[PDB]
Amino acid sequence: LHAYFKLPNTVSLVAGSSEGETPLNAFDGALLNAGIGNVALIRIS
Amino acid sequence: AEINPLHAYFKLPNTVSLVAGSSEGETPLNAFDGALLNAGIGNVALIRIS
Amino acid sequence: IMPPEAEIVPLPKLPMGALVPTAYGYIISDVPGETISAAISVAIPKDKSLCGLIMEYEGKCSKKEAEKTVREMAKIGFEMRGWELDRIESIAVEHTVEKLGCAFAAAALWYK
Amino acid sequence: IMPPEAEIVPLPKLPMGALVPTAYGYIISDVPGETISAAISVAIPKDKSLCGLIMEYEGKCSKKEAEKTVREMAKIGFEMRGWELDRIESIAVEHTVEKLGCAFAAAALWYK
Amino acid sequence: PLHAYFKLPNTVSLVAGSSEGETPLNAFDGALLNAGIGNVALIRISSIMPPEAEIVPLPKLPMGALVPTAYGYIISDVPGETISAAISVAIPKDKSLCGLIMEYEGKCSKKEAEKTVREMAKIGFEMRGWELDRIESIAVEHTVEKLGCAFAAAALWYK
Ligand SMILES: N=C(N)NCCCCN
Ligand SMILES: N=C(N)NCCCCN
Repeated sequence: LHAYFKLPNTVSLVAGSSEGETPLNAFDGALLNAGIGNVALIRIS
Repeated sequence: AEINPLHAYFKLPNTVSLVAGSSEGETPLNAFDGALLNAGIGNVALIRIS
Repeated sequence: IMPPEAEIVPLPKLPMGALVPTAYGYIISDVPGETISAAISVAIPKDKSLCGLIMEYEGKCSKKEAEKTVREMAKIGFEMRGWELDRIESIAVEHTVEKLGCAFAAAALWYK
Repeated sequence: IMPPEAEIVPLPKLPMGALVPTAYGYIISDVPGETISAAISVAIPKDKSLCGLIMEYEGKCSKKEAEKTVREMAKIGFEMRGWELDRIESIAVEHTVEKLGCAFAAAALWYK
Repeated sequence: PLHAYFKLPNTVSLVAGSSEGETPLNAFDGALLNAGIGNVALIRISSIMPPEAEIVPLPKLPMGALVPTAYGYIISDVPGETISAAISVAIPKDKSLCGLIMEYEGKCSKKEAEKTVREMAKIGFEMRGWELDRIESIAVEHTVEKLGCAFAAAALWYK
């Protein structure tokens, strides 16, 4: 009923590769092959 | 009226706006800043998504 | 990636200092007279339960070529997913460098 | 960085278009026949009140060499912190370019 | 005031550090550790901070926090080379306006680095036509031994 702030509590390891017409299309194909092609990644460092 | 998308992971964006701009600058970062400004998003903190 | 049903709208009045999720492409050049471009495309699916796809592109070329390329990139993204494409919205900009310039294109996600 | 008490689980069913904080590494190559690899590692502490360290690596090498490298980088990160290491979870992938390919490895952080 | 953590950050902290490392990523990590933010995940953001965000010394951050951070860094494996990273925060007179963050990195001295990032922030306000209230900054330099990293950042959090 009341959203509680929290840090991420799960971590998943995924990997993939792919060919592509352009570097970005290949990157996209890799994420898709890795299974995370339909979410937006916010790169953390 | 405020939101931190990094914390409110359960509240997803529902609009998308296409913008573009360019600019000169005395430094690369300043040129970049000028471009965002010319594009209309120079006064916000951009969280790059990929 | 853009959330399903997300609506393409004119850039809203964004609060000062807001944190805005944004897909973007840019290029910076310090070569006088050189032309540089940046472009963004948003591929919308016919199936509304599916995501929208955002592609960005930047390089030393005209805005006509840059936008042509980013639009082709979105089409390819949909073909790799096997999704039916409804349409593609795109935008490009080109800058002729004087001393140091930057070309920038973006798909800013927001709320409504 | 992996939050303390976080759990390594298989990728959950993520909401379409979700903004996922993710640590990743990737390499793109257009050299025909070249083998490129990407790898990710997660160093888990014995002291559960400490966080976990995520390391990524990418290069023109076999997946075996990439995973070996990224696991060592994670080990080094714990030694630098002086933290007791429980174990390291790692994953890697390799790709032999045909015309233009990309190898990608990531650690997606989410909520359950 | 509930759900504070779901709104915009209201503080900013300037940190900087340097370190050697067996690999570039390990050096960068060592640099973050040396600056005091080695145990949180950094979300690199564009150089803007919320209006009236308070500049404060780095708070005790929960490990694993996803910290929106504007930062600059440089990695060098050239023995004896001096590298620096600087960060500046420009606060506007008009409290309704956002603050500007500028980052800088290069093969120069800590002094030159700070001077440059300070000028960059000034230019940011000039380009906007905003009245400046003040600018705060810090820099760090590192002389590479084998492989080192100089890091400077403006971390946004909550008070
Ligand atoms: N599927 C994603 N979220 N990203 C990969 C493609 C990136 C297009 N700019
Ligand atoms: N301590 C951090 N959050 N980052 C340092 C670099 C490690 C990248 N995997």
